[PDB]
Amino acid sequence: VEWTPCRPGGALCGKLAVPVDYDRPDGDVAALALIRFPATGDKIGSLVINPGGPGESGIEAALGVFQTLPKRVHERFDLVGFDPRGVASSRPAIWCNSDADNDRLRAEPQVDYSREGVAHIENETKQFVGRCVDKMGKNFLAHVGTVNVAKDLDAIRAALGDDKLTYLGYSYGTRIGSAYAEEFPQRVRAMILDGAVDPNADPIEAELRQAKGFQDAFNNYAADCAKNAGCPLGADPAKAVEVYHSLVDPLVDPDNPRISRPARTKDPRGLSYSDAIVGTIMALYSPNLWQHLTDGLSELVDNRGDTLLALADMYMRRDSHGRYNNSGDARVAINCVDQPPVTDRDKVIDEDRRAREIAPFMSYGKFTGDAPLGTCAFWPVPPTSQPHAVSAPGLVPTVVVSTTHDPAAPYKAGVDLANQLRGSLLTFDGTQHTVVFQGDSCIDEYVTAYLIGGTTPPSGAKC
Repeated sequence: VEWTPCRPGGALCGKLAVPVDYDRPDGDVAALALIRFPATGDKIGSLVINPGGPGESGIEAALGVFQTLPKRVHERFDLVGFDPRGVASSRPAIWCNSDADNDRLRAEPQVDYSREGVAHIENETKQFVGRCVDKMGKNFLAHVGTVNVAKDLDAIRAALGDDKLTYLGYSYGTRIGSAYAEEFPQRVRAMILDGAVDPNADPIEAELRQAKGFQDAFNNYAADCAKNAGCPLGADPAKAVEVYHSLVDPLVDPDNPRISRPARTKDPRGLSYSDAIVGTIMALYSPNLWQHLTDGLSELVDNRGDTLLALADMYMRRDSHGRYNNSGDARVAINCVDQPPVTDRDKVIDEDRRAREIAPFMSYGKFTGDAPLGTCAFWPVPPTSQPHAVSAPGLVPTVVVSTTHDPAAPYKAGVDLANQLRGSLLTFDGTQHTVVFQGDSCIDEYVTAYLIGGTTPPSGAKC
């Protein structure tokens, strides 16, 4: 990789060629984008980070992480972000939906699970898959999966001149981590895994624990808001779910679930039911966003929807010109090859029955007896990984950071990953998804000590 300056730091940029298919070593080729912020002091190596998703840009994440990086880390490490194969600035980039395709889905309330509703959703799904194949070809899609990003990560390690990898992964970046740990355990100098994915989980039970996580975060958000003057969910947090629904339900036509009655916004779209749910979910990733959820709900009281719409736009990555980045398309293409899809209708139907009970804030109306299959049930290329316990006996001690009321990656999944990896579990008491290098000096101190001196937190460490 030959480096060159960028388009906000002392940043350098470059690309790295990797083979699309590691079994056809000089067939089709992909170019991974990389960003590098040079160390200011005595350089141990490169700190490579990944923000998760999947589909989220590691380059953009390095730019954010740069501002909140502790001084000692910035001294001792080159901070490095990369865009995984198929993501953001990497070529070729996964593209399925036009900007108009995405807007058209988001205008639908998406709550009709009658047989006609399910059939409509599954038709939309088939057309999406068709568009992915038409724009990407089956070969590239076959190989965007995590098992191949781990291989790219080793090529990135070498390209950067590091003997052993120093790695921080958030969320899905955790799955990149444990996959790299299994294929290249002798190249791991150090590894922090914040907001963990347990690679051994059943797909459906993990989704239901995730639904429970968001419902618990909602409960926490509502209890907090209940102490505050003018709470749009009312002063009784046991009635918050009902009050929430009195606010979002009218966004759907009560006699015909397929008809949206969007809340008025200054934007021409207005706020559909589905965007109201998505904006709420976005807000529950962090208490930093609870003020916005409160504003957006206050707006709904007046039949207005601007803040919830901007919250959903943040989640979907739609900028102010109506253009989407590719994170949405990429997320799906990657998830669909990372494990066997659930194709059994009865399991999907029963998952829906339970989720309505576990997370009623997310659920509209009553169980109908039907539910749609996920996009992955229709994917034309097969899974290139499968659930299993992480086994990497020779691996250096690692740190798994896990937040007690993390909605997206529940506490217990971090515990289980730490067990499998036989590394240290660092606990953060809070209701947010991830926490490393995001303000908290106690967490950042443990992580700094581990990154430089190799020192792990003691058993039962809390922050």
